[PDB]
Amino acid sequence: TLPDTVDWREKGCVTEVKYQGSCGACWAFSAVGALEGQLKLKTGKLISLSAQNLVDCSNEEKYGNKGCGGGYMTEAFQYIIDNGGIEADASYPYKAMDEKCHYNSKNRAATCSRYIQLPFGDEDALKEAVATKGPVSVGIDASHSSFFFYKSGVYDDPSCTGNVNHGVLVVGYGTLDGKDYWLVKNSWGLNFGDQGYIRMARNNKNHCGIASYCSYPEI
Ligand SMILES: *C(=N)CNC(=O)[C@@H]1C[C@@H](S(=O)(=O)c2ccccc2)C[C@H]1C(=O)N1CCOCC1
Repeated sequence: TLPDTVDWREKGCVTEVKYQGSCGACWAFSAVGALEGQLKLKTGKLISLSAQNLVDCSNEEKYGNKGCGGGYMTEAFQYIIDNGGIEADASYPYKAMDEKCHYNSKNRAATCSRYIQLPFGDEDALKEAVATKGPVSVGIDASHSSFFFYKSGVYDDPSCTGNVNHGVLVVGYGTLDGKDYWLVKNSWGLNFGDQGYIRMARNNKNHCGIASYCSYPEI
């Protein structure tokens, strides 16, 4: 049986909530968050990895990422594979701007060997990954004003669609007052949601397309 409740924060696998600013780098934060979880599970050490490294160095047609113009978590993972590593946020800090790539292999802090995508729209498969693998990068439809009015409980706006536009991190799941949810880490600072987190409806027919583009890296 899978556990009825999972929270990777309680296992020390989730870093502090970040603030992406005006730069559309949610995809890079999602990607590093997933890798951070893996790095902790492999090494026992929890370290913020460099979203800026992704923004600066994967901004090319090769990857189809566009720095602050947006990108894809799986292509971030591919960049890390191709590049042989990624720096920590400490040596490559977040500027919220597209800049020249200055990755340096001597500050490598994590690697990626491969990544895994889950089947489109499969909430059961996302539950399994989250319970057995770690935090999972997902795309959601976060285009509705209600997403940002949310403060507590479980977000289940009927205006939500399956057309995803933002990368976030699922760090757990459970059931709150009878409503199944996904525990989502965003990258809009602590004043977003509930200290940077939002519970989104789970098992409601792929609500906000949360199960539509799920991935996680393997160290
Ligand atoms: C975040 N702050 C800005 N949004 C993005 O970067 C999104 C995230 C991904 S997705 O997860 O929404 C997605 C969409 C479609 C198929 C698979 C995943 C897409 C990305 C985005 O807006 N773009 C559009 C411009 O080109 C780069 C990707």
